[PDB]
Amino acid sequence: TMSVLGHYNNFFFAAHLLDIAMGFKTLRTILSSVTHNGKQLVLTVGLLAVVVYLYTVVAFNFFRKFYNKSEDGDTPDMKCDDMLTCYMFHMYVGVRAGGGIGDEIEDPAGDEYEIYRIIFDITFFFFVIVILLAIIQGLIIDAFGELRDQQEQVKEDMETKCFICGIGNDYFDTVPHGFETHTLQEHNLANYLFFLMYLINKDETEHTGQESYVWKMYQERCWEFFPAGDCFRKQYEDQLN
Amino acid sequence: FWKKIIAYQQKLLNYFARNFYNMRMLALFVAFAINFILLFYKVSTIAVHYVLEESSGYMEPTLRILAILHTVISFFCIIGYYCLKVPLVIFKREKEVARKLEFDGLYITEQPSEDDIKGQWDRLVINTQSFPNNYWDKFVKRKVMDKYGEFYGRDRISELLGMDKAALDFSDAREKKKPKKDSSLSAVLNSIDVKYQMWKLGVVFTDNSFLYLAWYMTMSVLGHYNNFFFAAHLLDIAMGFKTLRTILSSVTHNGKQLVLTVGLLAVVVYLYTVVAFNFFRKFYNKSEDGDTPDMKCDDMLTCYMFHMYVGVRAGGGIGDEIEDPAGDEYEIYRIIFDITFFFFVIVILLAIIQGLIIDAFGELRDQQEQVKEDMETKCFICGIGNDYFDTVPHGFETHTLQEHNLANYLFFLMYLINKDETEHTGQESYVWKMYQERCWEFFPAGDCFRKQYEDQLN
Amino acid sequence: IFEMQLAAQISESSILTVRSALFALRYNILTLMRMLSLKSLKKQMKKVKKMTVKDMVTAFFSSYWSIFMTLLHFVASVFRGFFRIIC
Ligand SMILES: Nc1ncnc2c1ncn2[C@@H]1O[C@H](COP(=O)(O)OP(=O)(O)OP(=O)(O)O)[C@@H](O)[C@H]1O
Ligand SMILES: Nc1ncnc2c1ncn2[C@@H]1O[C@H](COP(=O)(O)OP(=O)(O)OP(=O)(O)O)[C@@H](O)[C@H]1O
Ligand SMILES: [Zn+2]
Ligand SMILES: [Zn+2]
Repeated sequence: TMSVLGHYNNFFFAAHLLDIAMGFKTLRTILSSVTHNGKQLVLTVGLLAVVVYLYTVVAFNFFRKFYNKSEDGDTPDMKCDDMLTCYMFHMYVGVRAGGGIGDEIEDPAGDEYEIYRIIFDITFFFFVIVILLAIIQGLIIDAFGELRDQQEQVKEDMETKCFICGIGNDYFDTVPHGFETHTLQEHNLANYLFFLMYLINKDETEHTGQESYVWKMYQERCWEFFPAGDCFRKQYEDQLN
Repeated sequence: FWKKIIAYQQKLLNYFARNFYNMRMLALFVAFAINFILLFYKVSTIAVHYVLEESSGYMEPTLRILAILHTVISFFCIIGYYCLKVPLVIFKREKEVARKLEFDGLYITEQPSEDDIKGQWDRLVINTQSFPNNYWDKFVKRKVMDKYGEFYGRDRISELLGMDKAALDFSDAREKKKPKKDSSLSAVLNSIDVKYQMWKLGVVFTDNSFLYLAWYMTMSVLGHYNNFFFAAHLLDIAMGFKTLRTILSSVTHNGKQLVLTVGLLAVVVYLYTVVAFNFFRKFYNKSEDGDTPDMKCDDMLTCYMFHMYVGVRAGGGIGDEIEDPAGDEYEIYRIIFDITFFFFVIVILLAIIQGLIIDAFGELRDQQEQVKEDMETKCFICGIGNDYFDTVPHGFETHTLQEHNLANYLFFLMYLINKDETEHTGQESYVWKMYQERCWEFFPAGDCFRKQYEDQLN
Repeated sequence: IFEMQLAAQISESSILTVRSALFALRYNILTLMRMLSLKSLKKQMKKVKKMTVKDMVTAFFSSYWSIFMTLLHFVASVFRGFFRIIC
């Protein structure tokens, strides 16, 4: 549909640049760094909105006169004479300001509320600019770390335990290359997939006894034929070794 | 008649206890609606007046109705939680004080440290005739008598626990009892334990959650005098939503370190202020017109406020806001001053704050992962590893869901507590005796049915 | 061991706040129960002797309102005492 609309307006073809996310695997790690904690990011933005609303309420009730944003005294431009305008001013200017709302509202020196407005500005800068943005950065960094840890856990589990029976690698490693031989020749998940394909494509009337047994339990969805904590080596340990 | 008014009061109590949480949610929703309405609240200018500016014109009555509803819901959210969570708090404290009497001699051999509010307040409930009102152990006084009377004196320990000496013996000799009717006047007044209710009210007042609910109700009441006090109820999202609490724990996990970092920043900025006041005073003129100078560092306090308030918030530090040093004799010194301020304050200390938050995230994640790994690799009761049970297929799952289930242990404790002592079997009596003695040797530790009958079972 | 021996050689031979809080608790709860532990309750209940679910619910709410007011008085007394011991 966007490609069709691109003929009516050539700039609708820019919407197809969003396809890089769904086309490149490498970009998806970077994007998972953001989408891994997306719910927490949204909740952090909501918490920031609530905190800025509280600051807006305080400013509208006590610090209205400092919100004149007009250089000419002939016509004042009061940005916090209304709740909605004052909240928009805060959310749109104070958040983007490096030092907070105090970077953009009038200087408090010489006023009776100087200490109160200094506390206002310092607390706004600390809680909004410093901490909540730090929460966002930490969410992204923690997503990176969590994804890396998950990949490492997958690698360690696959290298230390058999996927089918779950026996540790050391028992097989008692024999040299034992774990590799067991996981590539005896308990290969690819071999199990091939066996399932072979059973499915084979005629039921031509099944052997073992094939019929496995086929019956497969149709019943009973997975007791998969070895679990046992193997050929374990059961014939005396005779084989 | 009184037996019916009690039933109706109990029905109301049960209703509020059931609906405590739903109504906390309702209070949060009403607060959000009130604040959304307040977003359309302007000032009219003489004394300025606050007025709603809306084309529809009917959200003034809507706001009034919502404020009344919020106050009512807050009162009901006190009545609920009084019907629901106060009994649990009372039960916990009664259990704690009873076990400190029995197993520690708190008010017999130890005495409170005189600075513990809980320990000093709990002295009232000992003498009450209804001490273990919520706690199940109704024989704690008799057990304390048995344990401590032979050394600290029958009569004195009985005075401490508020028990009667000769009345029991006289009643045993001759019952001498007359009937009483609770419907008569002053019957309920005589039945109610004044001292026990005193102690209970003290505990409730000292409870933190009840104090928070009382503050919520007070703010809701003040919201009628000024509608902007309803904005204070938006802080309830932290205590209402579980999901926000992970984000907030990212901050509160290292809160002490954050406060100490702020203090260290204050000290460093004070040192910079001392240096500037002693050497770089002339660079702190913040007036565009040369007719009237505005010197910000001619005083220690003003110079320190200027630093803490402007240099910290400045992107490049104090040098962004003080006079250019080029052409001065102290140019190199002030360049070093500005660069070091930017590096130590703007770059490093703020980085310390960011790192504290990130490390809190990582530490919480690691703690959750540790909990998961421990629960999946070891049995909660016996502590034997999962591999031993996994020698049998699904062995760990079977052992942890059928043999050593902590839910099953909780159910067994409930069964023993609710079962009559005279009807206990031998095993039940054994476990009950060790439970009353608080000896936990009946919990398997490093052993199990499979381990002990390994030869016969397999 | 050396520092332990040296320490042995050289070694040779809140309450106001908690008390004020306890007093505030006792005083406020006594004031609360002085209006619920007297025999005038009969002359107040003579009017509510009729069933009147509305009046029963009103009294039920009023009891908890009285408890809440007692807590408010207790908190105020705690603040007063804490400021007094500051000064
Ligand atoms: N039942 C199992 N079947 C197969 N591999 C297993 C099994 N249990 C454990 N493993 C381990 O899982 C790993 C499989 O390697 P892996 O699949 O990464 O390699 P590959 O077949 O060359 O292809 P690719 O790297 O593209 O996936 C090996 O280290 C192997 O020992
Ligand atoms: N003594 C034990 N009792 C119960 N579970 C145990 C015990 N020892 C270890 N576990 C493990 O703890 C986990 C309990 O799972 P969990 O409590 O998360 O699930 P649930 O009962 O479905 O409910 P929920 O996920 O809501 O807590 C299982 O993995 C179980 O093997
Ligand atoms: Zn295997
Ligand atoms: Zn176990």
